[PDB]
Amino acid sequence: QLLPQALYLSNMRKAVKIRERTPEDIFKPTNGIIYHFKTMHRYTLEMFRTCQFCPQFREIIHKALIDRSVQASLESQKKLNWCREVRKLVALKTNGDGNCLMHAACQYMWGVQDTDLVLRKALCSTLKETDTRNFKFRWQLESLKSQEFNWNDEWDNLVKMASADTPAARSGLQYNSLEEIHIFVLSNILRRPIIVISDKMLRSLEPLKVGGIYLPLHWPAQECYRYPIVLGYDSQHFVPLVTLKELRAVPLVNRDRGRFEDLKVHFLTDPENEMKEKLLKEYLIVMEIPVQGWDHGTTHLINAAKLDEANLPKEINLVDDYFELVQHEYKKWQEN
Repeated sequence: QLLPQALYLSNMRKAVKIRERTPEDIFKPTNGIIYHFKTMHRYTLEMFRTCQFCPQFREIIHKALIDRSVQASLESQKKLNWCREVRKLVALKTNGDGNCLMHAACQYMWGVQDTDLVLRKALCSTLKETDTRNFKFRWQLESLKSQEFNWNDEWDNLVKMASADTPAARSGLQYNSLEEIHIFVLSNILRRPIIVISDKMLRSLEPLKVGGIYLPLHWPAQECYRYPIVLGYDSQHFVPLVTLKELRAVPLVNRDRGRFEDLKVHFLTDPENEMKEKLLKEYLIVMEIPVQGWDHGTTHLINAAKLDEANLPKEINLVDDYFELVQHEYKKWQEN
């Protein structure tokens, strides 16, 4: 098996080009507003035609690049790829070092991970230097709409969890674990919605609300990028759920307990709950679709958010270089 375990490996010279172009494409004003990207936040990756090759060989391409443990688990619980009316989303392999939130979000749109930690360091130097009043208010809203048990002190704790350097090594892990309020900020910095596709099946073992839409609510509307970053969270792990290149969209509903349930939208005040439908479309490109309903025979109508088109130029797109790699390796596959 001569196929690399990841995408960015295929051309590490291009991967490094990307890494180098990443903090360059980050805009930095200094007047109390959060940091963000210039152009690269608009990028988006899309996995390639894997069904074009022979099945003896598709396995080789799959097992290397796709997180079969998480793709299975999400699929197996009617949360991944459940809608026959829409294209398939595949989970890519991220380094699960407690910075895999970022490894995924960068993977979703560059092909590289957060290996130089520009994003992690972005998040870390955001919380600190910029005004974070809006962000705290939201966080201490979800927080006492849950738990019930000192919230003033727990904030400075969340930012040092977002430390650039190694914390107390959890399981010998590299970096400290991230959570819901972190995903909100990263949406804002990227000025781009994030949709997490979370595990719902935890029944036997001796209770999180991570999944859902994360919107750039610190930032105003359609001026932002209104095409989602889609991520999968299964165990303790983030994978980019990258679409490919039906029409492309992600469902805004959940097939659970025999009902179409809306996806949670995070950190929302009472006024924004009434805008919630109108808060999307402004921030996504919502479009109704006759999905097959609860069998018997009733096309049930629900909404979904169309995804973005693969727009990385071959100057900074890695998948295209992988694709060449698998082609030549298949060309030998047909020699013998």
